[PDB]
Amino acid sequence: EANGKITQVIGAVVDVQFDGQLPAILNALETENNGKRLVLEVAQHLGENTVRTIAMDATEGLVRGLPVKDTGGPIMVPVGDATLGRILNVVGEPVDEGGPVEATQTRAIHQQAPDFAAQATASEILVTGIKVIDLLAPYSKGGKIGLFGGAGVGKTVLIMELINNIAKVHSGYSVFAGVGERTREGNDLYHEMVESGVIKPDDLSKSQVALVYGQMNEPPGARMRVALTGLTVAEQFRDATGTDVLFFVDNIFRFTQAGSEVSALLGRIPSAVGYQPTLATDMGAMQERITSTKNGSITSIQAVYVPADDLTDP
Amino acid sequence: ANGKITQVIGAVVDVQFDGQLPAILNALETENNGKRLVLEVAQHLGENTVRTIAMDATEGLVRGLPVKDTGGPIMVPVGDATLGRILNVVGEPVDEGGPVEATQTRAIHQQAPDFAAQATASEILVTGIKVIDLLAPYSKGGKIGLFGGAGVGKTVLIMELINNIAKVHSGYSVFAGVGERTREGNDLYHEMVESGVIKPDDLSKSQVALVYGQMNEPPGARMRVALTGLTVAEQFRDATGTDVLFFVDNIFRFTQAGSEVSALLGRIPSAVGYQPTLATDMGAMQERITSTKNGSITSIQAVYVPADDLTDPAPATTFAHLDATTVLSRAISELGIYPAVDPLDSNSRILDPAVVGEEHYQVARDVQGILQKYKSLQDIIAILGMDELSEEDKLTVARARKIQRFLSQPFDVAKVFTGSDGVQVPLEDTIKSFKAVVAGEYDHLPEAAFYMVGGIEDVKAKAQRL
Amino acid sequence: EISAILKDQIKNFGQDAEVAEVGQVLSVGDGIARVYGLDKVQAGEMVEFPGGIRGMVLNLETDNVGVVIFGDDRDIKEGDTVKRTGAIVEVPAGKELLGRVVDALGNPIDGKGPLNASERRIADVKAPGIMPRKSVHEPMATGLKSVDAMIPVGRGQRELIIGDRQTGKTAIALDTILNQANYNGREKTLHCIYVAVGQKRSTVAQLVKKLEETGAMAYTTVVAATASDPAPMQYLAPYSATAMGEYFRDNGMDALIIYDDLSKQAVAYRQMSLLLRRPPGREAYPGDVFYLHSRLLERSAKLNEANGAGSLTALPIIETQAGDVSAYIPTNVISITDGQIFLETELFFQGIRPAVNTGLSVSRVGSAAQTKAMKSVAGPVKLELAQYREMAAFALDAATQKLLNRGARLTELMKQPQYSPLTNAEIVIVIYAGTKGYLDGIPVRDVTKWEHGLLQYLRNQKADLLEDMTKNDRKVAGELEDAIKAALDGYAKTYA
Amino acid sequence: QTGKTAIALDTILNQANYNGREADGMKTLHCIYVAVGQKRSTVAQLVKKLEETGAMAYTTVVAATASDPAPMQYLAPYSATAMGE
Amino acid sequence: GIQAAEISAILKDQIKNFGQDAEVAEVGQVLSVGDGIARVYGLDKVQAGEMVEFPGGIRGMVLNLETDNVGVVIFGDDRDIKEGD
Amino acid sequence: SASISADIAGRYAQALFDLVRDSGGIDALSSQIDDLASAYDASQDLRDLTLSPLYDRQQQEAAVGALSERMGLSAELANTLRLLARNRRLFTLPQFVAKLRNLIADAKGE
Ligand SMILES: Nc1ncnc2c1ncn2[C@@H]1O[C@H](COP(=O)(O)OP(=O)(O)OP(=O)(O)O)[C@@H](O)[C@H]1O
Ligand SMILES: Nc1ncnc2c1ncn2[C@@H]1O[C@H](COP(=O)(O)OP(=O)(O)OP(=O)(O)O)[C@@H](O)[C@H]1O
Ligand SMILES: Nc1ncnc2c1ncn2[C@@H]1O[C@H](COP(=O)(O)OP(=O)(O)O)[C@@H](O)[C@H]1O
Ligand SMILES: [Mg+2]
Ligand SMILES: [Mg+2]
Ligand SMILES: [Mg+2]
Repeated sequence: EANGKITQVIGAVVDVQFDGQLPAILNALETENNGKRLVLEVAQHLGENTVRTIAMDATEGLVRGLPVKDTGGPIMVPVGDATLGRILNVVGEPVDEGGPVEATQTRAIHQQAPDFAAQATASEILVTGIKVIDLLAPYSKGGKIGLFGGAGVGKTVLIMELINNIAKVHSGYSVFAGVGERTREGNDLYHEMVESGVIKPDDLSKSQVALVYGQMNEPPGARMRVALTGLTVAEQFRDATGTDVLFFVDNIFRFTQAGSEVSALLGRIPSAVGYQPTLATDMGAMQERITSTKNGSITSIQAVYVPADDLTDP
Repeated sequence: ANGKITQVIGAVVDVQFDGQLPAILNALETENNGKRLVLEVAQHLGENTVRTIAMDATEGLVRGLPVKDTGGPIMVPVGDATLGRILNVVGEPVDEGGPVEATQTRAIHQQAPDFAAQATASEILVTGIKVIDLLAPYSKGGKIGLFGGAGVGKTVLIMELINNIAKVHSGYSVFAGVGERTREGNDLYHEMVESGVIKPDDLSKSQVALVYGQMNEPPGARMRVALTGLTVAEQFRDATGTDVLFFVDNIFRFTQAGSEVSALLGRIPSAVGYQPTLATDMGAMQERITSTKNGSITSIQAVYVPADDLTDPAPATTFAHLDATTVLSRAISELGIYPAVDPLDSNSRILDPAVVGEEHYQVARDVQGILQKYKSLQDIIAILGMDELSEEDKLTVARARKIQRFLSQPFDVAKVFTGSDGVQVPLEDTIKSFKAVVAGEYDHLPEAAFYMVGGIEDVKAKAQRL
Repeated sequence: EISAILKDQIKNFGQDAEVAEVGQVLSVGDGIARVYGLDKVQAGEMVEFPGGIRGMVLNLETDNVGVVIFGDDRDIKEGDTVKRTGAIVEVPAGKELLGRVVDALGNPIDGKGPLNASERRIADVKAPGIMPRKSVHEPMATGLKSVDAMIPVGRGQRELIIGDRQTGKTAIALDTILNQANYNGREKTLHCIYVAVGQKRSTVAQLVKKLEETGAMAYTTVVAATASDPAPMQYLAPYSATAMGEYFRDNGMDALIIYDDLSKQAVAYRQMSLLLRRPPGREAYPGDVFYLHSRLLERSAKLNEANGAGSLTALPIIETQAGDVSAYIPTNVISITDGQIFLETELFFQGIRPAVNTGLSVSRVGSAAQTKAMKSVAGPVKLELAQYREMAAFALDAATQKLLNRGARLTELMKQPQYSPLTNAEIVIVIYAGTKGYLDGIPVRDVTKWEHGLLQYLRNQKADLLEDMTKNDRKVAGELEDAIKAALDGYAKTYA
Repeated sequence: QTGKTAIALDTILNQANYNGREADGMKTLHCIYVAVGQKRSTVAQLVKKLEETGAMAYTTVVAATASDPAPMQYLAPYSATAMGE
Repeated sequence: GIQAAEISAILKDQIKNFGQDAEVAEVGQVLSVGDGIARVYGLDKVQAGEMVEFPGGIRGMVLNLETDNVGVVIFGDDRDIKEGD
Repeated sequence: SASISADIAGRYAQALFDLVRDSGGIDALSSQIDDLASAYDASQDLRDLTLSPLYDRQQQEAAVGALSERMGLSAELANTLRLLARNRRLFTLPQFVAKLRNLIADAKGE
């Protein structure tokens, strides 16, 4: 729509001023004249035609005066079968060094949860082919499953097999959102999936999973939005191809931590155990997009970390 | 002069005056709202502007609306005309009985009695409730506090006290509903009509005056209803030179309401988000609730305890204003023992051998002694059990558990839920009964015999029914 | 005066704004929009953003108006046009709402078209005062044996549903709604309002399906501000629903309102308060969190004949953490309502469903407002079941093994499936069976099978008897005794 | 209500024995009771107790009770300290 | 709030305008200093995180780029930095 | 509060007060403030210029210098108003006027 200029840079928070019509809150801004593509998500309208944004990458090197372009919408990432087998970030750039993600379409990572009438009046089991699960604690189609138990108890193998199995018995694909991925473990997860076949580096359409990473070394804003990114990729398979999709979120706790950090940085008075005042809406505006519509469903398995082993923690 | 509204934020309203400023505490009349809206001046902000607190809903106020200075603080009707009537915080009738045609109107703000005018009368007030009379007896024109967490029994207790004291009181009574249940107001109103303490046909014969600002009211109203009620009682204290009863359920709500406006008056918050004026706000109100050489006020104030935390600043600061404290306990109530009075956290400035007598005094200390000993054991009993106590501590446990139950008592006002006829035990009968149990004269009686009875004779009778 | 006027035309900026009825938006973020103008707007007046979204005038300040946005703030920008509506925040109300699913502002979301509301009502009205009311005396039958016998509820009462997550709080609310069909068909109705606050959308969709498939939806209004709706809408939902209930309350009719749940409403309001930078207190909730719920539940009441004899009954739901009923919000509500139904994970995790702790639960005004025939059996049940709860740490002499005998059997009678509320008449019959000994010979493991068989037997053979108990509302009469004697004797014979 | 005030009162009363014993040497001890934030009723009982005992003759009572302004209650202790110095 | 760079001495050079006076792009003047923090006017082109230099030779990192000032954290003893440096 | 307006006023008004004091202005400068204060008491004009939010700082920058007696303001008078506006605080105009007048009184006196 228009070109603005930088007025303030304080850590991961950047204020931008526009001479023209201001970008709505949640719009993606493109900071120009940098080595790497730097994106800014609008957070507030301060007045005096100035907005306050949160940065999706590091802000060292920015100068007051630098030009910024309004993309005209929230962050958009590539969606489609071309994402399967590939590794993506919050803003949809490839982080697997395998070149451009040449999809026909892109979609906004912010979106309203399914309409009331679009909801499914049914409660259906999502058969997994896994005996312990199906018999004793069956997965619900469109539901959320909390995956407890860290490393050494076959988590990664369970994730991979759920992928495989959903593809066999439902023709549905999967999406892994690594929220706060340790780079070491991101490298290993990638090669374990290639080794297990759920990823194929030759036939990208044969791949069954799209990976989205928000690495621990990225700023809070990115770690806060990655789940949405991965959620948006999965919505493509439910709505466009009527499939039953799998959406992995490792770890849901780090999703809340990022939110807490972003909220802290925007100067919002923190709540309960120092969590964001928007704790409930941050979690809820995201989780509600995971459901069974008339067209298909997104089922979600979520690694859950419990602070101080306290189940009553916010 | 007339002023104009510059700002409205909840119950806080700012008003600019072209000429003379209305002093702190003055009542202003907001024009053109449809219904009488009173604003009380809280402070002078400067630039000929004042901050005020509204006594009703501020919805519908518009910047620019005209405001009139009454030339004085909120004034309410007082005298024999208030008896049998129900008023709100700003003196308006809410009983649908027509206007209150008072010969006197009085400001709800007043100086607390002077040191030289203070009374030092120490005389017991017998309630007929065993725990209270024995361990922490009330004092005639003294200040009594009933502390309790949510649904532990504060209201039941205060109602029983009205039933046991206000009934058989010569003088007049004032009940002040502050931030509690309106339907409890409806029940109380119809209960008092039934018993005749209020009469709608002989409004002169009525013995009680009602003032209500319940939890449906906005903060300003709830923050002031207690002053309104206590102002009515001040008249009966002096202007007739008599004894007055003042009942308040729940004075906590006074402090809570003030906490709500303080957040909007621009005060920097104090502990747990409360107003920094918490102690002085309470003090300027509480110090009027007192006996003077002119007359006495016996106050019974129910005190809510946030999250059952007695160190919460509201309740913690209330203790300093009391002559007797009855602390209700959730752990006791859950054991089925009502009233749920903690016998070891309840105190009275009247429990002194020179005031209650050595027998009364000695029996109380003895009961508390054995209960405290039992308490110190309970921790060791929780894991290993009773079989690990000394043959002597087994004995204190036995008597203690019988004493715990003998402190319990069926109330008249609780018949509606218990199904047990209420009982009133005379203080003399309470001391004796408890002395006998302490001395071991009923070690042969089963525990169950002592639970939910009146005097000791009922215990033995029950021990026979079994 | 003299050296003037020339300043006007040289500047020629600001041709003519209309700032009495209109404003423009200085800034927006953290949920609140600050507006220049609106010089004649009222405190608590509804305004309209150029996007068609609604807002409430919260702060009237010297140079601006602070507005709470009923929608996503994403949709408002600096410089947007804002217009006053002249109306204090209000919603549609009336019988045209029954069967329909609406958002917090009263807008349809069911896809059955417009609401067609004739009357409208201010959402934040103060509760009726002392005089217009009178003590509750009409049953509000849940159809749950445990509740209707031991924790009886009355029309106009406020009864709390409290318990940890996954203890069956919502289920109690749903069975209560379904139960009313028995009475609403008669010619003393009970209209229902289910307020979803912060819940999952799927949960509410499944709810409406169930209401629809039972033909209970026809007398029910669903107000939905689910998890993805903005905090201000979740804050408002209950007040709006309450207004819809008041319509019935003030026209000699009766309404039931469920706030599922107030814990989440309170967190939504906390969110609004913290973003407004108001001073946080206990658990970071604003000093006026108590007041948030007090206004609301005080509007549930029983009106006297002079005001039509109508009522509004409230079932507020509260979620505790690991059974912490001393936390701030739970303690707030306990001191607002007229009693509580406590649910326990332990009971649930053991199969006692509904998971009602009859030991803790209370209902003062409701006891006196329960049916005579139920009154005749339920008193002893309460006492006995309690005494059994007092004993059962043993799980002996003679009569003590007898208490564990009845106890376990009576406990099995209090178990109940979902979506199967029972008429008062049926409930007395089954409770009478256990209290009088007619189960003592049965194996505890078969009491549920027995009860289910007994009930289908009564419905199919003795509708008339059931009808008479209902119609007459009687005690256990000598007539009803002889009739009960025959029903159970014959049934027992065919059962074994 | 553990007995804190009581220790201080009895302590004041106790000095009566030594007050007057000047030459014999066992020096006098004058008393100052500063009342801060209390009930006026409490202070009155106190003063009545001292008078009855005839201890008021050697005691100064500085009272800033619950209804007195915060700045008055803040100063009270320093004022009495000066009287002590 | 007032904000920095609204000071009597600083506002002179903004309105007066000397010869080649500007240099607000690559140079600045300390508005305020304390506790290892120097608020600096000017330096319009300095980058977030850039290491700048005080007249004493001391280094400092630009961590805060604000509308009318730069917040610099000092790698040294702040006694050697004063207003106007 | 409003007292906060004086803090800026004291500075902004002092900035120019110094330039005229040392270089040369006080005498003739008094008139500039006198005439300026006279135009500010055109209620309709004054308010519209100073207090209401008119969005564009550019729109209000030139407008300020223009509304003043294109005549009775020395270089500094034009420079100050613009800069004051540029900072989004030209609204504090009276707060500074009264301050400047006092500066003269101090420079005069007894
Ligand atoms: N003396 C008693 N005997 C038997 N039951 C009692 C007694 N007192 C209270 N209860 C029970 O405990 C509950 C609490 O009653 P009450 O209305 O006094 O609560 P409360 O804590 O006083 O409320 P509030 O905070 O409004 O003062 C009621 O359900 C009542 O049945
Ligand atoms: N040694 C004692 N023997 C008998 N009674 C005592 C003794 N000491 C104190 N008491 C009694 O304990 C009661 C409370 O003591 P005190 O007057 O010191 O209150 P306090 O501990 O200062 O608490 P508060 O701060 O609430 O006044 C008094 O009424 C007093 O009679
Ligand atoms: N009467 C009952 N019998 C069997 N299961 C029940 C009953 N009531 C509730 N449940 C179970 O409890 C679970 C949660 O119910 P819900 O009412 O949603 O509780 P909450 O509202 O506390 O989450 C459901 O899985 C349901 O099957
Ligand atoms: Mg009460
Ligand atoms: Mg629920
Ligand atoms: Mg003391």
